[PDB]
Amino acid sequence: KVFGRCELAAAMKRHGLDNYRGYSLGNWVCAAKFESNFNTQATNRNTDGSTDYGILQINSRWWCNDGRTPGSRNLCNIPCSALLSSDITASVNCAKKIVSDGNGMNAWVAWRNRCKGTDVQAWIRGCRL
Amino acid sequence: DIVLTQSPATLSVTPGNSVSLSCRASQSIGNNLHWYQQKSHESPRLLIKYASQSISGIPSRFSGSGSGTDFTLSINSVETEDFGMYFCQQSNSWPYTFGGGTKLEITDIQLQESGPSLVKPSQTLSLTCSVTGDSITSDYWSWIRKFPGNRLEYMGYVSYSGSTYYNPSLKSRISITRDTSKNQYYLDLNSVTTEDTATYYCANWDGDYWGQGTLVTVSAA
Repeated sequence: KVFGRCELAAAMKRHGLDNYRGYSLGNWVCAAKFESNFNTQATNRNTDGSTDYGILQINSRWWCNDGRTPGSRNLCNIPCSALLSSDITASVNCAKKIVSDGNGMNAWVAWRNRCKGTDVQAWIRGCRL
Repeated sequence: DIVLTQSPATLSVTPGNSVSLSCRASQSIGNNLHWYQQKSHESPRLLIKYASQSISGIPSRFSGSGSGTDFTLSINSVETEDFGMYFCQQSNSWPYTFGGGTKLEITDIQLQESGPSLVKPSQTLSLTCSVTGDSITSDYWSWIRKFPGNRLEYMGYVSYSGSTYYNPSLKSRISITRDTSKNQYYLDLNSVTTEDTATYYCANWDGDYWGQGTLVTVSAA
């Protein structure tokens, strides 16, 4: 599923990400964009044999099990295909867990480079919430 | 801290009836509200997560709804097994917090706590949680305690990076550490007072797995 910016904004708000653990909603919308480009089904394989899954491009070395990745840790306790669904549910739940560690959103390379420090609230301007 | 007002305080009911329990929050918390059932000191059991999402192995009849600041646990057609306390918990903001409880009167991986059960005032309480079935490097780990008047308190957790979150009411008396090569994690609570008498539970961050709990008394004798 490919999302509109405003359609994702509202979904993420429905899924409790406005102001989750100190992060406002534009943070998640911006990251989704630069990670996956609003596509729930994006997959990207890495040099080290791990893959990133879904709208938030969540990595199989740490967060989920794909049965392909060497020393996988499965911190989110979820198979990586759950992260692919048209529903954003699994992806949000797992991103909530990721962000509850001290690193917070610095886990996402794209977010560090594109969103962090910018006027992220821009990403929710326009939509009825 | 986000404060969660649960109501009604107690509720009596005939099997077959439907019920609704209410949780209201002092500030907007999105969908970040979870429900537990606890039968007179046993580990709480997670029933609904994130306001309305099902939990695998939990009976159909339990459902939830709401958002923002109004939340409802529904028991469509009550069974006798459904007796006990019910608690809401937020995870939107640190510290995590628990509602005051609603009494309902009807008409693989294991965790184990070890430590003392009697401690002198002013001493350090040390607890161990031994994990079985997976690596402690494969999750986040929490400590929670239940006070004698039913009150529940989230004490803290340690997360993959080794970073830790502690409840500010413990004012720096608390410490949480891991020993990877033993598959253990630890609670240290300095300078105990009679206030600290409670049942202590270890749990993973998900709230899926809980130890059995262990009673610790702080007593002048």
